[PDB]
Amino acid sequence: FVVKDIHFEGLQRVAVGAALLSMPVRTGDTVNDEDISNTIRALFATGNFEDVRVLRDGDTLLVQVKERPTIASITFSGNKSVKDDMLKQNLEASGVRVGESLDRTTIADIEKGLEDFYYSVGKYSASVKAVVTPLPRNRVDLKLVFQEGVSAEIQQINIVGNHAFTTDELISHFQLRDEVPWWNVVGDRKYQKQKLAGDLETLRSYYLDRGYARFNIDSTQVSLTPDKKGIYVTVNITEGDQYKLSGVEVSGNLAGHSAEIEQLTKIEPGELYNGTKVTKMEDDIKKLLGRYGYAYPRVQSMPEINDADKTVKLRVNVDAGNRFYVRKIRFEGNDTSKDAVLRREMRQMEGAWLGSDLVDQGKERLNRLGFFETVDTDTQRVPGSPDQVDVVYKVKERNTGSFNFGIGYGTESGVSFQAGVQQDNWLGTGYAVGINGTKNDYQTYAELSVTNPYFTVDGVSLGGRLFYNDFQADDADLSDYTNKSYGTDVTLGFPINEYNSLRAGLGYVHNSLSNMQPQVAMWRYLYSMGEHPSTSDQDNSFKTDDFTFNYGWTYNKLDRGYFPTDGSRVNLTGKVTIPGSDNEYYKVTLDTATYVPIDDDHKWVVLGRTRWGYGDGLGGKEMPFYENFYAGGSSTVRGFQSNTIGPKAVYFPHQASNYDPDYDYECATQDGAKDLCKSDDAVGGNAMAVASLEFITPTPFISDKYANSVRTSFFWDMGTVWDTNWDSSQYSGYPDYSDPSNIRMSAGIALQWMSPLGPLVFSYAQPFKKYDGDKAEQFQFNIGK
Amino acid sequence: KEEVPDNPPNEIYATAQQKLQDGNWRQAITQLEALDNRYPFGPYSQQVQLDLIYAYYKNADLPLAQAAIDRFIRLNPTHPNIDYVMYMRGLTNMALDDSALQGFFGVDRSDRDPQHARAAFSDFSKLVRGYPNSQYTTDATKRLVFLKDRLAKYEYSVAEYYTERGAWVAVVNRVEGMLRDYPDTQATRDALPLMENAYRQMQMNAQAEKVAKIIAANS
Amino acid sequence: RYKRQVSGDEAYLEAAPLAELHAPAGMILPVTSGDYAIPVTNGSGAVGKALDIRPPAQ
Amino acid sequence: WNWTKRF
Amino acid sequence: VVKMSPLPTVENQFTPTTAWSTSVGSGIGNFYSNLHPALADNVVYAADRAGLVKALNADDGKEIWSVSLAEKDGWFSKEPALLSGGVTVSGGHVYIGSEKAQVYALNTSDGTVAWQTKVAGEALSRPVVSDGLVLIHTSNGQLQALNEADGAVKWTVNLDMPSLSLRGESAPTTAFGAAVVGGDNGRVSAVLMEQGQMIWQQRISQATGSTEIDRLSDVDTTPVVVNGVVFALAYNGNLTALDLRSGQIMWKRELGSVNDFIVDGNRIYLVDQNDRVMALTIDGGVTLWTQSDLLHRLLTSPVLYNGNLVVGDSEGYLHWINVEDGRFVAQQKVDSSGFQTEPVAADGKLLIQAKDGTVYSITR
Amino acid sequence: VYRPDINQGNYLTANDVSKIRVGMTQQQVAYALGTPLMSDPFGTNTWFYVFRQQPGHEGVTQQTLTLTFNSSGVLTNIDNKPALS
Repeated sequence: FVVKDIHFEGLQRVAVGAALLSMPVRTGDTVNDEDISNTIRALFATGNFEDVRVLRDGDTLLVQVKERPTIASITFSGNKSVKDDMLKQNLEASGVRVGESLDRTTIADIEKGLEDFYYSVGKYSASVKAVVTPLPRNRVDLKLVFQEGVSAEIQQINIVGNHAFTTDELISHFQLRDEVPWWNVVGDRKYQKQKLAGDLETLRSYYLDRGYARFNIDSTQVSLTPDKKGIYVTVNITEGDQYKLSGVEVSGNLAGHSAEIEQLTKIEPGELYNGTKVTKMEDDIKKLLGRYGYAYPRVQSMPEINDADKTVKLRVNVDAGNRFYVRKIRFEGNDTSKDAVLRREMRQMEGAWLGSDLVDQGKERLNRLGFFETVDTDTQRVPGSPDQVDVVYKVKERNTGSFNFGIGYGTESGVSFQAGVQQDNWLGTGYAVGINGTKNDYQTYAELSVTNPYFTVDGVSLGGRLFYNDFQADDADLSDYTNKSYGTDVTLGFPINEYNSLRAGLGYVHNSLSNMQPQVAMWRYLYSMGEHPSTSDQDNSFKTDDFTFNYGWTYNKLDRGYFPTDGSRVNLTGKVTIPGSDNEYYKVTLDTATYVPIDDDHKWVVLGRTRWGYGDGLGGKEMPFYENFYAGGSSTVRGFQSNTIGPKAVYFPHQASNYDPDYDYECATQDGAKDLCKSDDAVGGNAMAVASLEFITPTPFISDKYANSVRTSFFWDMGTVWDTNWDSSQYSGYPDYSDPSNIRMSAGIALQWMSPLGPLVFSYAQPFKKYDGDKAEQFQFNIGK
Repeated sequence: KEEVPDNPPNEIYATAQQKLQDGNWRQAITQLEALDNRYPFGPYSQQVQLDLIYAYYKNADLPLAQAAIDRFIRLNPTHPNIDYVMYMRGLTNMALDDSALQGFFGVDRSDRDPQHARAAFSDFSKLVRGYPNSQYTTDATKRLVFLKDRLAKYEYSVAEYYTERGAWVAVVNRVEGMLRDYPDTQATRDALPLMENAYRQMQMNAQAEKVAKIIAANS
Repeated sequence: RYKRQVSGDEAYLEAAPLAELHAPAGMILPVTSGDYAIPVTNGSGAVGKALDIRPPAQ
Repeated sequence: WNWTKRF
Repeated sequence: VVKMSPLPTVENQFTPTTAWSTSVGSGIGNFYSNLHPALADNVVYAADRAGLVKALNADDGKEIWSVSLAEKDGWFSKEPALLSGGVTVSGGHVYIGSEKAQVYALNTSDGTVAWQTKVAGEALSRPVVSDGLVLIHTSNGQLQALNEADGAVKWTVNLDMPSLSLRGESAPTTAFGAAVVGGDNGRVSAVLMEQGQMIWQQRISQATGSTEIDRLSDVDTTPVVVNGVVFALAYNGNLTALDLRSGQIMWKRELGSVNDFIVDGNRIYLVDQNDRVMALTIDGGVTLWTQSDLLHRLLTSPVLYNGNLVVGDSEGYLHWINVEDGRFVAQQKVDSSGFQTEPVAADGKLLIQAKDGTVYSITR
Repeated sequence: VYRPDINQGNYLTANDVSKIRVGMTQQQVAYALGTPLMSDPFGTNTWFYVFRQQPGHEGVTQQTLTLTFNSSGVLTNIDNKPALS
């Protein structure tokens, strides 16, 4: 029968006109049962209603439609391992959001995705229920309840068909672990998917670096226990033979630079086929081609394998593309940090030909900045242009301010407290401002520093620092004297290369010494300065203000920051007090470390530590007694008490201000002293020379798993500190401290590893060449921050 | 917390209006959200949506606002007062551009991300073009001028940086672009000397003479 | 937070009025392309904090 | 031990 | 998380007692393995994960001999042999699998290695001897048949291997010159002894819906053939009866598990995934009695002893239940470390092994 | 490294520069060398294929190539210098 009206009963969301035009029927047109069915199907297919029921009321079709309910709210309970924000985002990705129509069917796929996500999080046996609670006016409350069960963990990473390499030596480099000791940070046992592919790639690279050019992973099987709490990963591989490099030939479109390319691709006769070195040569060729102005050079290295002589020949196809020119660089997402803070880390210059490696270099610099959580790149094309591009960077701003509070232990520091608050991006202008504080056993330190890392476009840094430093020499195993000081320093830093840096600056420091202990060297310094205190008095007071010019040079090339294996590191610091200050002197120190590898895998290493230092007064003055060098302890030479090595203090016949019976109080007349008497209280000379030869070897008694997480070594240390300005033949009854020939030696064994509590460093030492008066310490243990 | 009593929708509207005129925007937002999620497409859902947009702006929940105007303009594309809706969108974008990690103290934030400024400029331009006789056209034009000046200042800042480093071709291209796209703004007047210097430093003098003449004419 | 609360009250109506660059004889500055060209129109309301943004009565 | 909290 | 049900408060009529208890090299520890003791000729052969194999007296558990199959280069280097293939002492010799793709073959008398062989991959399935050959079902989706004399790879058959499986491989069973086996893929396959000739392959997996990880991946435990009819099980699948000649489905029951089941007379006793022991009718799998008191206790495959069903559990309690009605008959504690692997009953002697490797002989 | 290697302008290989000649249309010149990075905007068909280059601290070296296009869209006079002067 003919139709002349549609009721649209219960249509609050979809507009009446929109619903009417959605169906393929117009008013006044003949309608049959087939037409009614087609209209119902079309309306259902619109994806806006859950049920369509049409009733023929008189001559008008009463189209009763069950509308799609809107998401009143979504309630989650029991997600103790996953925050509901990520669940909300996942629901958004599927279109289910508060205030959106709930189709009652896509929610099934959403809960399937949630169950898959829970599987991905390690909760394998968990259960998910997407219950729907009806609410008036066709509303739905979506209660995504679930039970997380218990997480699964890996139980074995087994490799079959491997020879010449134990499974332990191969599963170590995996980011996926199977045995994680409590006393050593090595990672979690949670199982992932992308990590498995990464580990298989790592295995491939490890086998290909050793010459096994025919290595091929047959397959990989992951299994679950019936209890569903244990993963079992097996990797069936097939290792070939150790091949050798027959030769490498470059072919293709070299852009007329065959000579340099051939020079770069040179190999010694009969070298081992190393995939890493092959890729390094490929990237060197890419760099050479790019430097001449090719944006997208192509290098395809195919190895041809001849088993007759067990040889591999590298056919490298080179194809330099076209030339592209970067029209302009854009930065997106930097709502806080200004454009300069991001555009000065770019090694690619706008308005110049394109280099992809340069873009990735700038990307890594932006990553190392620390301000940005994620930083992606896009070499977008300029519309209506053949060879012009724009290099867009999309950054997601991260937080910068942070306050930290650490605590550590040590034999040279007792218990050490550290606290501070830092802001590495002041209002997004590059300036970094921080407040730091430390409390040692014998000193306290408060610092406020503000640095501009880019004072010149080149990269010269300019920093300022205000410090208040209190020193209690009594607690530092030294002669009794308190020193409260405060000062401010302004410095400039010049970088020469990636492995060198100069620092030059000025500083002003005001010191105040009190409670000083009458002794020969300190009184000599005071006499030289111009003050003559009374030896009898125990409570003295002195204060000075000095302006100093500081210079320094640091060269750092260590291959690995933690547990180095190869490279040098030389630091040379120095200072001279400028005219117009109470003190007149200069000082210089030079500490060197050098790790030389002896094996091929960088497992057996030799560490050549050294430390020289010398300082002296310029005119008739003397170098301050609160700035002399020190030795012994754990830092300089193991096997001695902290600060013990060096000249000892000679005390005058003084009466202590506070005295208690049976207490030495530094050879006090109260105890009965009436003449100069030598003691074991170190004072510290003004010339220091220390050296140490250490052999680093793999730790013997430990599973080959995580065997590189503990560093074990045997050390032999030599040290000597002396006072050059000690008066010659001043007294025949005491040792000639000015003599430098006296050299102390020790030998021992040291261990280090990264415990959850921090970096732990144990050492047992024996000072077989200790001289008279030196305090002997044997077991030096440090529990890092 | 953030729970509204179950009352008739007219009562919800009344309390919402009272709290809006009072000043407490958060409570008004909660009441409007409860009203909207309690009566999906109610008798006056359009008024509730407009009140939601206004309250989201006032509370400074700019992203939630932006979402609200997006959903509204999707739903009803011919509502008589849609011009107010586009004005609200422009204000939302301008506000988003005006952000501050610590606060607004004259840092001028002229070299941060300007995408919000471009979006606001586009929205205001479309508004002024569509409805020349609206009540919000004067403010739209003034905000357009402000946004144009801000974008010109950003371009001048980039030109200044590349003058500092020494990418003369980059400086020339950037200044030429900001001359093509923002001729009226004052940043072009201060940027032209950079282009003249860039031409001078690359041993090119004819273009340097032309830019010097340009600078001499306007001053 | 209040990262955008200051924007509740903006003002900032004191931007310097735009002025076109005069073209000296012998050369022409490049075409504008009209991408950011600001149309000339006059509205019926106020600008300096007086105009209200309250929703329109329905 | 050392604890940092990026506020 | 589904809770572990409490132990049963049942008065025992007869008190189980251990005739003797011997120690082995720490057992299989926590790893999920099929290693179990084997009794033959009044001699108990036991093994361990480390690579230690012992032959002891059955009557009183005195050591007859012991050999450490683990390789060792000097007094400082020694890697475990990872024995995870059970013991199948039969017709002389002693066959043990490994997770390094090794099938050790020792001599019953003294234990000297008879021969060694390399297999396709990990060999977890219990080796089965028949017709002068040894069948090993590996975890690499392969089924190998090796010679019993010189230990040469007679032939191999390839079976599909899903991405995610259950840590276990079914042990093939042979009859009338045909070996039936169930791979990790939900398909029971029959092959010929002479060579890897496939006769028929029938799928018995159930509930193949859902597209996720940890799906309803069925795995076969141990098909058993009697009077020309095969009976098969599958994790989350259907206990199915198949025709040996053509592999045609006869009758199915919607219950699944990974632990073995016993067929006695006209009664099939089994245990489900949820740790419920029950008995079904051979004719059509008609449920007769059910016992669900030991829910989720990780019980082992049941054993028949004097008309009673004996089952161990993770907590270390051995339960004896009456087969006729399914009521508990006795409960005993034998070891704190717990019981994981299946027990053995032969010559009126019941032997079990615990996660610590201790071998227990239970009188009754 | 103090300053990086700063490059500006088009890349004239010192060979394709000789490839050009008087009488080629704009499309042909763009094909031979490439679209110029900068150009004269003050109403005159002129292209500048500046090849400024600085290998860090070595010293800036530039090769200016003025390619003036006549009013008919064709080259009128090639000029170029390889030194800053």
